[PDB]
Amino acid sequence: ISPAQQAQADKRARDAAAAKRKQDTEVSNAKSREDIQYTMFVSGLRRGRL
Amino acid sequence: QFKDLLLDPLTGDLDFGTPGDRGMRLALTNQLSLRQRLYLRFAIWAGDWYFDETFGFPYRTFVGKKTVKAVLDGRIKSEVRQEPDVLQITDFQSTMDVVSRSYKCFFTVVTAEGEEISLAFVGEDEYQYPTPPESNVQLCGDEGVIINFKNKLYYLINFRLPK
Repeated sequence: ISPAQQAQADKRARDAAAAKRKQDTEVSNAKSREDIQYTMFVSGLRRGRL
Repeated sequence: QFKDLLLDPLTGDLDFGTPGDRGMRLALTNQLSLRQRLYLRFAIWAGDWYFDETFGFPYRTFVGKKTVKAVLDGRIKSEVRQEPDVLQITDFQSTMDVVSRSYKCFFTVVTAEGEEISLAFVGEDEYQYPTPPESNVQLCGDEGVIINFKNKLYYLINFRLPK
């Protein structure tokens, strides 16, 4: 081994850890606000569901 | 048979009655009770009554929006059947005018009539307790026993002679 790899393993750990902070954070705030209400329109639309 | 204060069908205020018998009245006949139970249920807009957010009708969904007549009729016809004593709905003439943008429907509802279970809480009693005798009648007899016999004799004397 050499210090050049220690400066490389850190990059592998840092970037990978950054992924959770993105995905894991978004779900946290999405659950911290109950005002938003999602809806889905499966068929229905043109028969007066407009 | 749901009892409640009577609401005047003509004005909407409490039915205090005619000027000769002014007072307060309770809805007794099932017809009158159901009438006002439907009237209040349809007159209160959904969510506008405090202490109960789920009561009322959601007029805001339809009024002011381009809506399909068929969808509205279903909701109108569904709210009626929430009462447990509704037998059926006979006819339904839903019509819509596009010029004035008004909508007006007609229909009738059929409901039976029940019994009163108990009169203890309402007014009168159904029994016929006896009346105490008067004077020395009890210990010595009654004169009516003579009067009825005399009348029977007189009517029998009347019968035999042809008339």
